[PDB]
Amino acid sequence: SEYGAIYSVSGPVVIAENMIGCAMYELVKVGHDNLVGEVIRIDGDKATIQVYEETAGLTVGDPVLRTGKPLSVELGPGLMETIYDGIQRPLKAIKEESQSIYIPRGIDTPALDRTIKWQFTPGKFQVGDHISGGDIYGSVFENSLISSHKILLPPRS
Amino acid sequence: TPSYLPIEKIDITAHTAHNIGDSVWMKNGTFVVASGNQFYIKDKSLDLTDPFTYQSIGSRKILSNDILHLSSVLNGPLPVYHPQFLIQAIYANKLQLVKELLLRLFLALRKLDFESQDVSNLDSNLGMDPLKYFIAKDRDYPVESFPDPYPCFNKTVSLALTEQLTKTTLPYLTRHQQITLITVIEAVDEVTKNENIVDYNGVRFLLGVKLFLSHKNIQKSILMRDVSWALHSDNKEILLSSIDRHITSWNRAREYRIAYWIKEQDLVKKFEDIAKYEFSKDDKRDPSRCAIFYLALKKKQILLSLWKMAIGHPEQQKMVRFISNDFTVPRWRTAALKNAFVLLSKHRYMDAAVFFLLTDSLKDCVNVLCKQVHDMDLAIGVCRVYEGDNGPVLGELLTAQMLPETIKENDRWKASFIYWKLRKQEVAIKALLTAPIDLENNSSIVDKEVCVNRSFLVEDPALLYLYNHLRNRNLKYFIGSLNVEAKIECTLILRVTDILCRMGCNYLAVSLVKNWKFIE
Repeated sequence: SEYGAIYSVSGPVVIAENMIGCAMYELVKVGHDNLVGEVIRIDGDKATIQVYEETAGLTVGDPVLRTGKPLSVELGPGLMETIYDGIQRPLKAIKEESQSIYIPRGIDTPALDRTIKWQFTPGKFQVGDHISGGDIYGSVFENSLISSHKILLPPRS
Repeated sequence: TPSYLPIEKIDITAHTAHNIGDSVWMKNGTFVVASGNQFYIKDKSLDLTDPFTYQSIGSRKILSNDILHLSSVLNGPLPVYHPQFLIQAIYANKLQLVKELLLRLFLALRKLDFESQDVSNLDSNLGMDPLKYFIAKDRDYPVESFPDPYPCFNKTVSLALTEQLTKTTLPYLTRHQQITLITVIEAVDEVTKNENIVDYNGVRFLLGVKLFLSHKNIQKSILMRDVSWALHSDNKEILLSSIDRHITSWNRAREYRIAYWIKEQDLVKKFEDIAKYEFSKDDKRDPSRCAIFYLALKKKQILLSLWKMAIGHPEQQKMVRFISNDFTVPRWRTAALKNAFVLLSKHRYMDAAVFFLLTDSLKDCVNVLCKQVHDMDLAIGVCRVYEGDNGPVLGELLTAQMLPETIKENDRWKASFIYWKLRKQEVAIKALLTAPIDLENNSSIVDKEVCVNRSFLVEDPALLYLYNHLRNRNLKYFIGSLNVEAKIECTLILRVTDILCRMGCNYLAVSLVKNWKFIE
């Protein structure tokens, strides 16, 4: 299954077993708190993970869930005027959700606010037109300074 | 040109500061102006120092220096030797008449020189019997003969005329009009040679291109008028062989718009030759330029060899390793599509079209050629060489990319061409008369108020001459409805005259109305 097991823990480095079929730089959820980490090396069924949270309390045998994706950043409106936690999760939303002065271990918060309504306006492309990666197919008003946030097709689409 | 041109500035202010009291024309153009108790009657003569008179008269030569005579030179019936009259008498089926008028012009000029008379005495009608202009059909023209030294227009008369027209300045003609007259002499010389081979839509095309060559400064490609003259000719091979010497590069196969009209069986050969040339350009060998022509022909193997022998090119190693695959395989089809869409984002539009054609996705190669590369001329060529002469992808391309702009611009040459390539001949012939926005629910494409209108809608007499040709060959589509067709023929005949009359060719307007055959 997608569940490997923690074999060794030392500082930020967690070596997990039963991790055959794991890709390099793939994100993984380590432990029961689902700490985010990245597979840095693969050696047979043993995958070495750099955990991006505090590893204190991680037990040998704890589940390690493959995510199938690399460490990714969300790119779009709602990115200026914001502060982020090293990884792409937002600190203000974290404080508002946890209602505490700390950053909970393994908290999951969408990087970009998914409740803000953005005033999209389509660009120069129409139905039947060919679009490739980087093509600005619209723009949204983000703030008075960034008045037109270009909406680009993903680079590999 | 502007529809009106000033010819004088009667400046009474140069003598008194009082404003003009009253102004009144009178007998013979006498323009009486009053101020106080003191009149400023100006005769109908002209002062050549005025900028307006100097600019309006231009380079012309006029018998009298008058506002009345000047207004009868800038306007009114053309002298029968005016180039704008000869090309319009050639577009009308009156070539023999133009040859006779050129012969008479030569004879009159020789008469003037022999008697040492001034050229300004030259007769405007060259002593022509007006009934000659009214002859219904070219082969019914009574082509009389003249005395032995110059009995009929031919090469000798042509050279003599081209010498005389440089040794004399014809009256009423701006020097540029005289240059175009010389080019018309040359065009008639060419037509007389080809007159026994090409039908008369070949002669109109030949004169169109010969006039194009003299206007490459302001005209960047033969008008769609000439493309439509050639497209409906039965001798496209002769026209192509006549203009072949100029088609060396693609930029010159795009000036003559060969992709539109030349026969597919010649378009294949012309793509082969243009590929040869585009490869060995001035700069160096580069299979990037000639890729599209070799893929459109379905000659990927020749392109692969071309890449191989291009050892110096930086892209050579990637392209040889990529193109060699067999693109019927789904994986390689998708790989080629991916590469095509990557090249479209790296701003390499021509290469994107090439790759989109490797996989046989013509609908995407032609859309990258006509929308991002801006070559509808090359898109039509690729459509016609790759898939076939008429449709189906060509039909969709024309209906999507050209039909909207044609409707907005209210162009009927393009509309007829489009409905011909869609092999909708019955409405393609009608599109010449009625504006495109009124055809085949085209009002659904653009709101009628977005289209061009007002004075910008200047008619085109040739547009009718083509119809009367097609109408007579395609009678099968017109026997079913006669009254409705007549209701618009009788409108466009009266709107084609009244420009043949407004452009000085009155003699041709009377011929058009006199000879038009209503299909009873």
